[PDB]
Amino acid sequence: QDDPPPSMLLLDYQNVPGIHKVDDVVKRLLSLEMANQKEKLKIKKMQLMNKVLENPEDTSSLEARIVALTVKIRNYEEHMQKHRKDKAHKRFLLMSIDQRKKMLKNLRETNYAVFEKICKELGIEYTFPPPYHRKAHRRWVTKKALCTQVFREVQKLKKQKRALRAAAVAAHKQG
Amino acid sequence: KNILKIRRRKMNHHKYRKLVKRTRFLRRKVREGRLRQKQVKFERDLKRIWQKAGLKEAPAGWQTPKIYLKNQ
Amino acid sequence: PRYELALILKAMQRPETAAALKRTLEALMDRGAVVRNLENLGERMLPYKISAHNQRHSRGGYFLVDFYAPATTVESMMEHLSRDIDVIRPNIVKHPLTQEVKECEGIVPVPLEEKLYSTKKR
RNA sequence: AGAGUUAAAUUAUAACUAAGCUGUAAAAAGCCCUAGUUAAAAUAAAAUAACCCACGAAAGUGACUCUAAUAAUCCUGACACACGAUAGCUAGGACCCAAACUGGGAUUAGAUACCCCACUAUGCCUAGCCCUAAACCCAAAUAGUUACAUAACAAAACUA
RNA sequence: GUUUACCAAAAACAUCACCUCUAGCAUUACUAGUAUUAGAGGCAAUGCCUGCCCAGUGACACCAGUUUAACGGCCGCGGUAUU
Ligand SMILES: [Mg+2]
Ligand SMILES: [Mg+2]
Ligand SMILES: [Mg+2]
Ligand SMILES: [Mg+2]
Ligand SMILES: [Mg+2]
Ligand SMILES: [Mg+2]
Ligand SMILES: [Mg+2]
Ligand SMILES: [Mg+2]
Ligand SMILES: [Mg+2]
Ligand SMILES: [Mg+2]
Ligand SMILES: [Mg+2]
Ligand SMILES: [Mg+2]
Ligand SMILES: [Mg+2]
Ligand SMILES: [Mg+2]
Ligand SMILES: [Mg+2]
Ligand SMILES: [Mg+2]
Ligand SMILES: [Mg+2]
Ligand SMILES: [Mg+2]
Ligand SMILES: [Mg+2]
Ligand SMILES: [Mg+2]
Ligand SMILES: [Mg+2]
Ligand SMILES: [Mg+2]
Ligand SMILES: [Mg+2]
Ligand SMILES: [Mg+2]
Ligand SMILES: [Mg+2]
Ligand SMILES: [Mg+2]
Ligand SMILES: [Mg+2]
Ligand SMILES: [Mg+2]
Repeated sequence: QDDPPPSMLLLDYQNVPGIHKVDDVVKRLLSLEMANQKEKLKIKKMQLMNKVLENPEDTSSLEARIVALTVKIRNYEEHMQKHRKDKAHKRFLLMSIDQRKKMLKNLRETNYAVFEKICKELGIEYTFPPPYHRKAHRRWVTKKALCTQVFREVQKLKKQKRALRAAAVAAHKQG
Repeated sequence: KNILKIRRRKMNHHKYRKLVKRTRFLRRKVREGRLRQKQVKFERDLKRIWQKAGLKEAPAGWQTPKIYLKNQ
Repeated sequence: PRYELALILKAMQRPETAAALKRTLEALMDRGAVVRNLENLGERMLPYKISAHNQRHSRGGYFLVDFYAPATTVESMMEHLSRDIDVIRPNIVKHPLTQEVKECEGIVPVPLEEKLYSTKKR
C-alpha cells in the first residue's frame, strides 16, 4: 500500500516557486497533515498516473480512465472496512468494479500491449466472463462433487487395472 | 369498477389464509412427506451415477448429506 | 481559518477564565493544531439554563477560537472538552470564511406554468 | 454510513395547595400512590422554517456538529450480483409515549366493531434473517418532433 | 449411562437443552469463588408450540395487590336451517 508522507506538499501548492523557502508553519499548513481525504486522493491519482501511464496529458484514454477509477475503487474499499453496513457505498464500489472490468475488456480488445502493462502494474487479474451464469444450489454442488469423485475413482481403477495387465503380460512374455 | 376485481381477489386471499390456518398441521405433514420423497429421490439419483459408472460401492469419503430435511 | 470552536466557558473570575483558556489552547496545540486567533464575544446571559456537569448554568462567557487542525483530531478535542467541568457547551464547526460567498443573483421571474391540461372544451 | 450534542413536550422522582382527575353527543368504568404549580435525569420523536422541491438507482431522507462520501469521457441489456418501505422472526439491551391482542365500561336484539379506560407483542439500539406493498406518478430505458391527428376519461398526439 | 448385591435392568432415574425461584457476599463447605455466579427445584436434546384463570390453598407483600414453566381447575338447561 502507498504511504504518502504527511508533509507531501499537495499539488495545489507543490508546483509554485519559492515553496521550500517558507517557514515550517506555512509548510505544515500547506502539507497533507492539515488536508482532507480529497487531497490525498489527488496525490495518489497523480502518483499512479505518473508511474503507470506514458502520456499523463491524455486523460480521455482508456488507460487513463482505468487508473482514474482505480483510486476511487481503492478509496471505496478503504471506506468499506470502516463502514460495513454502508449499502450505498457497497453498491458504488461494486458498480465501479464492473465499469473498470468493462473498460479493461475494451482495452484488451483494442490494444493488448497497453492492457498487459496496465494489468501488471495495477495488480488487476482480468478473468473472462463465465458463460451460463447460474446460482449453484446445494443439489447441483453435491451432484457435481459426486460426479468428480466418481470420475477420479473410475480413472484410478482403470489405471491400476492397466498396470496390473502390463505387469502380467511382462511376466508371461519372459517365462 | 376495478374495486370489484380487487374485492374478489381480497376474498379469495382471505379464504385461502383461513384454509391454511385451519389445515396448517396437515399441510406441514404433507410437506414433510414430500420432502422425504425428495431426499430419497436425490439419494437414488446419486446412487445411480456410480451404479452406471461401473463402481460397485460409493466413493470413499462420500456421505451424501441431507439437503432438504434441514432444520429451521 | 479552517475550524472554529465556539467555546462557552462557565462565568468565573478573570484569573480562572485565563487559566481555563490557557489549558484549552494547550490541549488544542497538543493535538497538532496551530491556533489562528481567539476572540472574546463577552459574557452574556444564556438564552436558556444549560445543565452541565451536575450544575445549572445561567450565565457564561463566549469565546471563538479559529485554527487549522487535521480532520482526525476534531473528535479527540471534542471528547477532551466534554469532560472539562469549566466548559458549558463546546462546539467545533467549519469556519464560515472557508465557504466563499456565492453571487446572490436575486429573484428570477418565474412564469406561471402552462400546458398542464389538455385543450378539451369543458 | 459512523462518532458526538439537545430546544419544546412528557415521565420516574420531592415540596405546597386543593379535591376530584381522566373520560364522551350523553354516560359508565378507571385512578383517588389523584390533580395544579415549582425543580427533574433516562427513552422516543424531531413545532415554524416547508407558499421550499433538493439529494439518492429505488425504497427513503428535511433538530444540530464532525469524518468518509454520492460510479461510468455517460446507449439498451438478464433467470448473474448488490439493495429493497412497513410488518414479522432470532439473540442481547432500552421502554417516556402510542398500540395489535386481551380485560373491563358504554351502545345495540346481538357488538367477540366503531366510542372511553388499563396493559402486552411491537414501534426504539446492535448483529443476523425474512425480500413483500395501491414498491402507483398504475405512463420502461436511451436521443428526439409539434408534422398527420381529439373512441371516451385521464397526464396531448407521436418517432428511431 | 445408572438403578431394586439375592425373583423385577425397564416404558423407571439421570441426561445435554429450556424454565423458575433464593442470595450484593471473605478467611475450613459453598469458595480461596462474586449474578455470563452459586444453591433449592420442574420438564427433558433438537423442530412446531406451550391457549384461559388468583375464584380457593400456598409464596412475596407483614393490610390492598402480584403470581400458575405454583399447588390446581378450564360448564349446564331447552328449541331451532329440510327428517
Ligand atoms: Mg372466490
Ligand atoms: Mg447505525
Ligand atoms: Mg425510566
Ligand atoms: Mg365512576
Ligand atoms: Mg424538530
Ligand atoms: Mg453520477
Ligand atoms: Mg446497462
Ligand atoms: Mg422490526
Ligand atoms: Mg412494550
Ligand atoms: Mg396508553
Ligand atoms: Mg370489550
Ligand atoms: Mg425489508
Ligand atoms: Mg412509494
Ligand atoms: Mg405496475
Ligand atoms: Mg429497462
Ligand atoms: Mg363527446
Ligand atoms: Mg444403555
Ligand atoms: Mg451410584
Ligand atoms: Mg433383582
Ligand atoms: Mg448393579
Ligand atoms: Mg438393560
Ligand atoms: Mg435381572
Ligand atoms: Mg424420565
Ligand atoms: Mg425455547
Ligand atoms: Mg420437548
Ligand atoms: Mg400451561
Ligand atoms: Mg392467589
Ligand atoms: Mg388475589
